[PDB]
Amino acid sequence: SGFRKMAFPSGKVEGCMVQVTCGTTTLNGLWLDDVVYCPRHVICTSEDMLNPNYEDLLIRKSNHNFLVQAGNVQLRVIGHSMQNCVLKLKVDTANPKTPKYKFVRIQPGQTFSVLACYNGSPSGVYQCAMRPNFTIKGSFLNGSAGSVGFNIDYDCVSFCYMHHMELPTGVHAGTDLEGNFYGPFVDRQTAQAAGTDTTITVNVLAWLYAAVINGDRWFLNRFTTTLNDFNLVAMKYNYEPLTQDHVDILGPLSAQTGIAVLDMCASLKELLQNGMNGRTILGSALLEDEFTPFDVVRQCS
Amino acid sequence: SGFRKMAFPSGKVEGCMVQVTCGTTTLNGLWLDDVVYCPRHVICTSEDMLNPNYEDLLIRKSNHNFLVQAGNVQLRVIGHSMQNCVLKLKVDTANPKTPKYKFVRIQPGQTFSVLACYNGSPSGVYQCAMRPNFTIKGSFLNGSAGSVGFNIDYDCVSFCYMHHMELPTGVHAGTDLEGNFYGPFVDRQTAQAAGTDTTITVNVLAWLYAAVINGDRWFLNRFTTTLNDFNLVAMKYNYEPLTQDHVDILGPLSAQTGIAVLDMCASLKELLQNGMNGRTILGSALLEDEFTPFDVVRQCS
Amino acid sequence: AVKLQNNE
Amino acid sequence: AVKLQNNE
Repeated sequence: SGFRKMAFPSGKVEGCMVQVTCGTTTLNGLWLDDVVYCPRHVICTSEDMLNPNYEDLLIRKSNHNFLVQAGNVQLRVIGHSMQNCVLKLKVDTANPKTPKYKFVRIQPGQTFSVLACYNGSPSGVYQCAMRPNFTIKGSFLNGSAGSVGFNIDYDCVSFCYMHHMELPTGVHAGTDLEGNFYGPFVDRQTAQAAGTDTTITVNVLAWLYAAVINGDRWFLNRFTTTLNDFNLVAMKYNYEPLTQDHVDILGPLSAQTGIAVLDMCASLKELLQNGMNGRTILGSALLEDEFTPFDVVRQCS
Repeated sequence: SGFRKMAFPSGKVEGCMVQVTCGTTTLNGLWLDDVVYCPRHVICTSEDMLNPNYEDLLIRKSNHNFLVQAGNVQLRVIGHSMQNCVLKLKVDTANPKTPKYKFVRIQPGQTFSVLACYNGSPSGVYQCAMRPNFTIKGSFLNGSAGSVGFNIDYDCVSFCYMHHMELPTGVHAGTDLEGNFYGPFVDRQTAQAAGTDTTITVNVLAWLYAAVINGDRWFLNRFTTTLNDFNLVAMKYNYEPLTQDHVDILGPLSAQTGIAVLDMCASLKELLQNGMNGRTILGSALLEDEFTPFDVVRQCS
Repeated sequence: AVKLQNNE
Repeated sequence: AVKLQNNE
């Protein structure tokens, strides 16, 4: 028992991480088979970051301009391309450590593990959700661009996120591995703001189920509510609407605990209307929304 | 910026993890050079776990009784020994993936990363503190014994924890890699309880510094307090005394932020006496005590 | 009431 | 005010 924010083991991703340098600009790249993927703003100079014309910059570069370090081993670039906001740097040497992998784009409300790196060297691993407003609330300093987010299924690494940049509010923005940004953002050092965020209701309910599985029962009650009457309360507190498909996804957890989904919603309503009154749930005094139903089933089962 | 509970990258430890089976009892082992380390209760039968005589059980075993799987590869046991509460199973094959490593015993209040495994297979990685009462509040199910906790320094893995068992309160207990338990516990399925826990004050202060580094300033004030007058308040709220050496360790963070340590203590006193009044710090409505000063410097720097 | 966390 | 998080 116990419930912690748990990342996937990061070994398979650590062996893919390289350093990429253009002149005095450096960041991380992802080395799979004979291609290194990295954020395209590695070709910007310090003063060309307010509105880079990435087509200029790339046509004026040559292969020998790209320094790729895989630890101590320098890697020879033998081809370069741009794909949306990432570069694909072809290299002569295929990565012997390439795991089986997929490029997937994730949905807001889904979680993934982040391997934060600096100068091609893994620094730490932690768990993130994609927020309804397409930002992530990560932990990233200068040098972290090119760090990737991922999920692991049996032996398959599904890469879903490459880090690019920090917004002024302190949250983070990036692309899928195909170079298309999550959310309405661009890779330029301009004023950009996220839309207003909401709370991921299905996740809060899943975390309430994790709590009940771990012995926290004080917020339970015997009232039930209807789906529409719960959504009226949700909208009032800036939670996203709950759908019938959310109720279905919660089925396994409703079955294991014997607490019907709409019964749990009555508890949630009460917590939103009343607060927690100095008690806690799974070591938190706020409602946590960064565990999916899958994440709960994964730990508690 | 941003502040998350971050584990160390786990690749170097993943390549050491094996499965160990005695009859119908199975758990995880740690394979370094030509030795597999694992919890000794792997030699208990289901009905011999209320008061096993581990000397009986071990003398009645032979090498061929120990099934060690390193993935698909079965490993031959060619010698077995007991060291306090762990077994050292000598094997014929040295682990080619053995990293540079150390066995260290940690102090209450220090943190480490846990690679949770089942049946020799890594399942997840997360960050834990050793509580003042020598328990850890982990996330562990049946099959997790033999999972290890560790810190990483440059290339060196310092193993500090091997998991053995869950207490009735839901918290976790184990040994150092030398087999000596943390805290007043034994590897038997009897009634055992931890002593009363306290809050790790130096960690709470370090986390307040992380908050200020990340822009959270609302709890600051201009009062100062003396070391003795703060400790009077600490003891009232079940926090551990703060020492001069804690003040010194906090020096780098006091310097970076320009908030003197005893000034921060005045803020802490206020938070303990008044609560947070619906505001939050680094996404928490409670005071977090599981980040060391080192952990803060590591992320924010 | 302690549970040693081997399996099966 | 966005910061691209390369280094140097």
